[PDB]
Amino acid sequence: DRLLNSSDYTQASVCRECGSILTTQQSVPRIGSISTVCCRRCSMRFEDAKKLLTEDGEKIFIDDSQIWEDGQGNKFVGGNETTTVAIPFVLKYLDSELSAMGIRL
Amino acid sequence: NENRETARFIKKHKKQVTNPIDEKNGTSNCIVRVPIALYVSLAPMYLENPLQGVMKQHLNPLVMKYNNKVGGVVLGYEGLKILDADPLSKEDTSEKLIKITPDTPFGFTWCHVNLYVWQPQVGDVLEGYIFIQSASHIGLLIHDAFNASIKKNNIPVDWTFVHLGHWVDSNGEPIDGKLRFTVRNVHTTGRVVSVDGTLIS
Amino acid sequence: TATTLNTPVVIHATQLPQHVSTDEVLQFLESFIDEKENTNLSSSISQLKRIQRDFKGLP
Amino acid sequence: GVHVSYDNSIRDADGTLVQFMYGGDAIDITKESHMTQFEFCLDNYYALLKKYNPSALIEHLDVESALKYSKKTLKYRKKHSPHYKQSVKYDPVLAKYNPAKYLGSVSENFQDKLESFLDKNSKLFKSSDGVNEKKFRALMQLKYMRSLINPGEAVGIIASQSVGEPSTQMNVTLGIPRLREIVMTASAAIKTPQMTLPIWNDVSDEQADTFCKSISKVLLSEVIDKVIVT
Amino acid sequence: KMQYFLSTGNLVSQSGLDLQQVSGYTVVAEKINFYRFISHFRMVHRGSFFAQLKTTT
Amino acid sequence: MDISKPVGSEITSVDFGILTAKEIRNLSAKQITNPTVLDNLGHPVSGGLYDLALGAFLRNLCSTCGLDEKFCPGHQGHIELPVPCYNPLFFNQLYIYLRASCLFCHHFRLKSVEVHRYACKLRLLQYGLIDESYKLDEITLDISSTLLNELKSKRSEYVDMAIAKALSDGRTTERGSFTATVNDERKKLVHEFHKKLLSRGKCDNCGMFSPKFRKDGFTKIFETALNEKQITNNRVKGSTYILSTEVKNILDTVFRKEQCVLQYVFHSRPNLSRKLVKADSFFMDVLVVPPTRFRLPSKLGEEVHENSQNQLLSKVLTTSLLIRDLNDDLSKLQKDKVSLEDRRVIFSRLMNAFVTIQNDVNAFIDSTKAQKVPIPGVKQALEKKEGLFRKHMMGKRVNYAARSVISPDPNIETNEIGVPPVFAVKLTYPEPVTAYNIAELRQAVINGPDKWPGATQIQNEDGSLVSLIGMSVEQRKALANQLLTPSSNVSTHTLNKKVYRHIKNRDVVLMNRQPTLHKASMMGHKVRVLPNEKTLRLHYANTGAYNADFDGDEMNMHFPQNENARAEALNLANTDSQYLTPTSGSPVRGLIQDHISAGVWLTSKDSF
Amino acid sequence: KAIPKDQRATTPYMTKYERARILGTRALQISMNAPVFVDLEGETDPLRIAMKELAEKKIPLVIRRYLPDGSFEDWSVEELIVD
Amino acid sequence: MYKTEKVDLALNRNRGDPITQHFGFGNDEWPKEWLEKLDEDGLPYIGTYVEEGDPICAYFDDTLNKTKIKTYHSSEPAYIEEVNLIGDESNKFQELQTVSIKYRIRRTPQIGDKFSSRHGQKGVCSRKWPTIDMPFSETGIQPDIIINPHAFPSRMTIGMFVESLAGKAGAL
Amino acid sequence: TTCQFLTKAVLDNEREQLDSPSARIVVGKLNNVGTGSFDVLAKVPNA
RNA sequence: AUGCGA
Ligand SMILES: [Zn+2]
Ligand SMILES: [Zn+2]
Ligand SMILES: [Zn+2]
Repeated sequence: DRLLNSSDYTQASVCRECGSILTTQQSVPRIGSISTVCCRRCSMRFEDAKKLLTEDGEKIFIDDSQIWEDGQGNKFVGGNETTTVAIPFVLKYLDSELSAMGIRL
Repeated sequence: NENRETARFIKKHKKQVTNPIDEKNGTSNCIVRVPIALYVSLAPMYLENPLQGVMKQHLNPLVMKYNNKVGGVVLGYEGLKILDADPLSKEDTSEKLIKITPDTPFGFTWCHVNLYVWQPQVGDVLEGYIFIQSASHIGLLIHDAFNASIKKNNIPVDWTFVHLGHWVDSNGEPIDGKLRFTVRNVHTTGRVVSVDGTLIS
Repeated sequence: TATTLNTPVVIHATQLPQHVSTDEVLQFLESFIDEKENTNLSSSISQLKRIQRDFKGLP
Repeated sequence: GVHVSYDNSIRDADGTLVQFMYGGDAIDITKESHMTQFEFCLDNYYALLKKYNPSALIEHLDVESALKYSKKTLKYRKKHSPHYKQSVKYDPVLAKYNPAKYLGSVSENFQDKLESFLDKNSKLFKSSDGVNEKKFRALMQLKYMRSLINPGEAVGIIASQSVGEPSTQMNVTLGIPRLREIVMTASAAIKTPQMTLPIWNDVSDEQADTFCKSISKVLLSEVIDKVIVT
Repeated sequence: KMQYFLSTGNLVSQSGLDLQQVSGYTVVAEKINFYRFISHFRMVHRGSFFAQLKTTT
Repeated sequence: MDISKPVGSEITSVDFGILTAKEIRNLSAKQITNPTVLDNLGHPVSGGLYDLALGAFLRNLCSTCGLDEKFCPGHQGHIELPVPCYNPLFFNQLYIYLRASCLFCHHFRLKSVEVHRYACKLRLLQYGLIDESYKLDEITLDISSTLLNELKSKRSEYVDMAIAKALSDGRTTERGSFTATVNDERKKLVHEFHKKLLSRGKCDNCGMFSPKFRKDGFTKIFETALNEKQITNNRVKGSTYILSTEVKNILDTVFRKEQCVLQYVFHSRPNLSRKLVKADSFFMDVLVVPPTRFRLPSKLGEEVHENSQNQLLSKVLTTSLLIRDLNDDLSKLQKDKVSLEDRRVIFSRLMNAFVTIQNDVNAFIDSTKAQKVPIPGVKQALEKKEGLFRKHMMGKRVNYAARSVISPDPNIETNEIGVPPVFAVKLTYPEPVTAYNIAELRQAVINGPDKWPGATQIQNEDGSLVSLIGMSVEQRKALANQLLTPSSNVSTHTLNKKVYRHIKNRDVVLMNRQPTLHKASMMGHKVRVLPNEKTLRLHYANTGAYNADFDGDEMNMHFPQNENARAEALNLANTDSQYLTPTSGSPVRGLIQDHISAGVWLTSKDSF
Repeated sequence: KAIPKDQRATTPYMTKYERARILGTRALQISMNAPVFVDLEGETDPLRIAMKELAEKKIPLVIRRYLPDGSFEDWSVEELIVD
Repeated sequence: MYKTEKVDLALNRNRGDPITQHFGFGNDEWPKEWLEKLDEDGLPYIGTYVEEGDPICAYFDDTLNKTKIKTYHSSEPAYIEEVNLIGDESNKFQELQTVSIKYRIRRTPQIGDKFSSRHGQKGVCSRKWPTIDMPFSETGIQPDIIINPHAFPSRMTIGMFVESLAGKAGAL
Repeated sequence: TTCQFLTKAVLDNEREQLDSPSARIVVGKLNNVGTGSFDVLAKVPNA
């Protein structure tokens, strides 16, 4: 309660398919489409997407750079301290990763 | 190697069923019953109506609503099953037990239910009562529930306008009531869902 | 309307869906709606009744 | 990481077992103070009998299994009351029964102290108002079970503070450097390595001093008086 | 430069004047109390370098 | 924390593992190429360190998430490093494994069958079958290839038996077997393994003469010449600098030729992931870009000071762009220019530039590996001394906290603490409103934020906050008649309003002194607001547990925000649960000085 | 993991830590409108209310005692000897 | 307790040019209640009661076309003791852009404030005892300060005992 | 030497089983000691 | 960082 819940308690995005809280992003909404949680690792390039060897329909979401991705819709939110997120910040420089385990898979 | 992973894309992105046209004259059996497992929260306020809790909380708002996971609008639920938090329970107890989170009075539970979902696919033949006729579409309503529209571009030019005017069929008589069409697309990225129909295939 | 307190974390099927017949669909619909009459979902239930009516023959 | 397992074994937060019992008794220090003051407990017997009345609980446990092991083991142990290949026919009662579940599974040291008190007070037991070493001993056993350390106690930390905190008040290395030399660094090269030698009862004090001279090292320098180099 | 040195105590020279530290040479007069103000000029330091030592002799 | 926002996806474990440049490129929110940071004295450089893909700024949404700085979690870009750097952290590793190979066969010096012995032992150590790991030693027999294959056969058979046994006994699992002693047996094994790796001073499997490997220290390895005795020995078998790239291309091939053992060589536990062991793990083909959000300049109220990451990273962009320019020189160069040794100097640009940039990446990694009080890198980050993990993780600042000079008081309980009304009006409890507390919380609102057992703010079940800091008694009066309102949204129908009531005479607070020397120094006290106080009031009996004295001693007061922690403060931390020390069980708390002498005077038989 | 009830081997008594958490969690639930099975008798602090519920063992909670193996014993309030 | 403030505006200097702030007003849109503390020149009336949040001066920057103020940031109210105008060391600066303002913050004896005798026996005042509740001598007086005797036996502050008996003699 | 232990962990491909109380605080998890040494469930009516 | 309550 003291060192967490009453200090820096943050509900942060994590990729249920990646196990990281820094690939997460809000997918861009539209006048008829909301912003959806996507994991960058968990998405396919709409310019590729097996297009040479290959759609569900509603798995393409757009980046603030207006780029469409297919997939990435498998990330959820979990409670941690925000400094934890600060760790990935350094880690990506550090060349490592969290495989943040969780529920049903 | 990079084709094992493409096997992962195709085998993960495969589709289960192709709901057929009933008698091949009706509509596709896009309505299906599928037994599932959901993970829902239970508030303390439903401690005396826990299956009804799950209903009012999660199951009641889901009916008549699209589920991305199931691929459709939840048509109804059958056979709810709470996963007991404790083995050797013969499977029945005038009261159940559930794991409570280690932080809040809130509970989390497993539930098992069969869902009746309308799972339409591209190519399904549907009939609708003409809702509207604008020079780019004809609105229809499937079962009095699903909005359907066939845009002018998806209609054969051999169709005929009569002046929102009044479209006349390819035979040379104006269209009326119900229409049979093939589904080109279903748009569910908006507030609800709109099914894109075609009269040219 | 965005979180858990209303929406399940995860939902997965344990079998491949089963193509309920029109008659099985109708029996489910009537039993479910009938059990439901005993909250804006009621309006969708009215639409389900319209589906029922459409699954009855005529709107 | 070091805490009390639910089985009374001391495991780390890993799960690796550290001790099979806390001090081998699972007793709370914050309970012990009167756990060995039998006479006092007796002068206020009826009050504690009013606190820990067992009739509420005598339905939840066994009052014999540990007591029975106590009878065969206390008998054979009094028969074997040399440490070595000693009579193994009986591990302590704490080995054979969760001391929290069958009243009477208690250290033989505590058991012994209690019985010896009860024997040395048979005249108090001819002085007692009407208590007996079985009803009074039963009550004190219940104090012992009810004095046990709760499952999950952070006893590792408790240890750490009980060694650190009092170390602030602080021929051979003493005090903080000695404590650091052991606990902190475990240095295999002590600053003041000593070996204590017991000398036989038959060994005279003069023979012993002779031996003390006879073993000590003697450097060549140590005998030199004068060196003249021409 | 002598304002800087006198405001920082950041003694730098090509010889270091043979002195054990390169800071602390300058102090706040702290005129907060006549006792403290006069006391400043009767303070003498053994030097910081002996302050860093762990011993106490 | 809020109970009104549960989660049910808790993390159950943490895996560690190397990133991959392909992973970064695919996940990467952007490639940053522009060493520029700002433009027009005030604008975010396009595709530079302060591109909006690295988060929101200036009402510009994170160009990777379109979210504001107050909403956008921010997103991490990446740099496609022109040259593959050595990982400092594995520089000792990559050096060791470099000396352990054979350079003419590209196999390891040590006996192939001996290696196979290592694979077997390390497989047994994923499952921690230590006694069996030693039981492998029993497998015993110029040695024929059929015979060395017979040892590999018998050893693999031993793996099969130890496996069948371990799965039969459930004495391990697919996920391995891990314990402190097992971990130790692995570290020990890896040690003897490294000694065998170091033992070969010429190749054995291939007999080839590997060069002696030298290093600059942190940026170059050179490949030493051999001796004509060793060179002519090379005939019978018939310091130079080498790039990181060549090391990578060779060592990859070694990782293919020795992968079979290396699968368990590179894991302390079973590799469920079928991970290829790649040499690119010690080299950096690309560099990520953290969000500026955590790379923001130190601006404190007005002053904006440049980030040390921005500066060293700018050094990466400058040096890298120079090397890109050298590749421009090769482009300018290389039509043919048959005899223009003019590249010999540009070749000084390649060797010097390349080692220089590589070194600069090193320095950006660890300040203690470059060549003055330089800006700290990530290693002189959360570690070393106090840092983040120690100074902001294992201990933190906290809200709902106070600090004050403590004052004695015999009239309060010995288990309570007299809090001056500044704290009584400045400490709140997140009170869920009920049918049973509607009266008390409606009253607290009536008082308003500026009164007794009052409440400063009210958070609806909708999630929104309404501060009473400046609301008039009338409007707060309106909410008092609105404190019990019905549900409004099925999204919110399960919640109830909250009232942030002031701390009051029924709340417990955790008082902690300065000498946290032991748990007895931080106990739970029952809060008693004392009127017309400004100082923390404490009973004398506690001062010997805090080792406190009114000389000027200060104490911290914690107000817990959670019923589980409240229950702890009523049951665990309470003064009575600390009647004795656990060190000795000499009780601790008692009266002192004046009270003791008072007992001596009152207790005289002469006192009537 | 299910320790058979007939096979449950743990301490019949509620630990101080057990007691504390039980009262805290149950109180918090009451504070979230868990149905009170006893007279509020004037009380307004959910913690003291949960204290009353412990006094009557009306609490419908179970403690899952873990062993470092991971097997556990689910015990009701209504049985573990409170004191 | 006196706290001194330096309000400098020449920190951004750099070629007169755009220098623009003058203590005073321009937009009128400011709360005219700022006159409740600050004279129409932007400086508080010497003697003014100020509480944290109150404006400590008022000025006008043409870039903002606004009358802006530097707020007072403290835990307690004060009074403006001195306002000092500094044009000094300047080349011209005639607009008086640097002002030093001295605040007088009163410090009442209060519970928790430390007090000490000439003996290094320091202690905080735990409470301000009502005079009636004090003990009164047959001399008709009740002490100013009461120190507990049990403090002396560890400290061996017997110089304090003699200081008491000598100061009493020397007053009588 | 946090980074040295980090190196030894990654080079191992180590997995934290998240038992250490220190580690558990680092990851924002209910401490496994004492009151976090166990779980609490609720008996709920099934009808 | 220094000084400080200590
Ligand atoms: Zn992912
Ligand atoms: Zn962003
Ligand atoms: Zn070789």
